[PDB]
Amino acid sequence: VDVQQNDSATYTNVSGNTISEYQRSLATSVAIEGRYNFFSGSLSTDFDSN
Amino acid sequence: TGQLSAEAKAKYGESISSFTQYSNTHQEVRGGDGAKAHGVFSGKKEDFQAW
Repeated sequence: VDVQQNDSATYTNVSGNTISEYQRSLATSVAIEGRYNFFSGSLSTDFDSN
Repeated sequence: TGQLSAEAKAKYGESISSFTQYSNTHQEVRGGDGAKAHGVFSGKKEDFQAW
């Protein structure tokens, strides 16, 4: 048997990192008024989406 | 004599973020003995000296 010295080392390192972020906002508002000498009217509407 | 008020409002927002990181490393050692040779991958001088 023929034995040869072969003292050796190898190293490898691979890493990946990722972040993804998405954001949305929506706002809506409506205000209405109505007037008559013997009547008053008001309406409001509000909407929010995230 | 009549009174009316009307209002409309809208707001919109969008935001996007992205991050990416990538690393690669490759080390190789020859000679000495393999067990001490693995020690140099610590990057620590005494282990490099031991190799």
